[PDB]
Amino acid sequence: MAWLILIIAGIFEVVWAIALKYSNGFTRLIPSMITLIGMLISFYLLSQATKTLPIGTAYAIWTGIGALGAVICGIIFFKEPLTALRIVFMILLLTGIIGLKATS
Amino acid sequence: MAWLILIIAGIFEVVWAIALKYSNGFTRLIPSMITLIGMLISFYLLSQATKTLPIGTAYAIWTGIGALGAVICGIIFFKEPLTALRIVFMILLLTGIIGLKATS
Amino acid sequence: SVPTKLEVVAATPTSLLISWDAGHWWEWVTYYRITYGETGGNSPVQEFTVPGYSSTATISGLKPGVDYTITVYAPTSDYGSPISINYRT
Amino acid sequence: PTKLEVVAATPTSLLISWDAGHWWEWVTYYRITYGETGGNSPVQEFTVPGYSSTATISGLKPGVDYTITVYAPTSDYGSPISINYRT
Repeated sequence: MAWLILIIAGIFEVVWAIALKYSNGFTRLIPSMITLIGMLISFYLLSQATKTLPIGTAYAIWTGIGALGAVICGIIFFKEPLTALRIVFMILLLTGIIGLKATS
Repeated sequence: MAWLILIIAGIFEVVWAIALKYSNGFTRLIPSMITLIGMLISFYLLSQATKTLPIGTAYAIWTGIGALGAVICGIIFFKEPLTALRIVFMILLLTGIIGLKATS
Repeated sequence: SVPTKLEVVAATPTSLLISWDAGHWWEWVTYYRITYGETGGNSPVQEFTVPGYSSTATISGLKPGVDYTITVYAPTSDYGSPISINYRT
Repeated sequence: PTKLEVVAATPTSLLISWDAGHWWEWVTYYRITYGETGGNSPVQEFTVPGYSSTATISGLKPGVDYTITVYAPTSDYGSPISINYRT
């Protein structure tokens, strides 16, 4: 369960990360709202997951889901350049996450 | 000097990570309080160093300090597991994170 | 681009109920700032703000018979030009 | 928490206080419930931020015996404190 909460927290991490830039100086309502919500959810879920999971693993996997989703969305919705370097980095990230969950 | 405030933002990242661990799911006041203030220090200190510096290297070093210090202070403070598999997959996850942030 | 269509919905010798067109959902701002003052030349205007989800605003405490200028601003100059009207109470 | 006193009281309201502890025992919010000591109904409940050690129960019927309890966020702390009191 705590791992599923971590996954969802990273998802919301990237949602509020993108909604932040879609807000202006925190001045576009609908983006800003989404940022404020996505934050409050994300961190809350993090605070829940950290109750049962070690803080290093939890922080790392939360950050990693955030970054992996950030790059996935950047490529797909932002015309971002897809390097083979980026592919090997994504592979390293997923390998780390999966192995960490498998060494529980 | 903008490098140094980036280092300090990365340190406050670890600070609020450890405080969030201590807050037992955001229930113990003071850890929670340390978690919230230490957050927007880190988020603020970053945006300043991010002004001078390249966003990629800045984010890579920021989350690198954050995650590595989280793992280290976790195995220290909370006697979190120090396995060879855990350090290996943590290395993989952190290198993937740092690489994806050094690119984008 | 925002806001649009500033007009006095209702009016009384002392109060004016004004409204505007916040725009499309992607144009909605987090707040508007409203400024009302004697259309003459006394610079201490009166000012307040309104949450971005509100499209109307009431304005009390006006001297009867005077002509006031009323301005609505978005948070930043990004979104458009501030719009303003004149009205005698 | 501990030490649930009724600081002040009028016919229609009580002022209550409790000992939070110090520093590490503090919590982010306390939860105060209150209701007629007998008579079913439900109970009323509200929540106060964990930095304040006082609370104000209002809108009570005069002469009735209410019961008031204060809860920490979880049971992993210092157990729920409870008192009775007539207005």
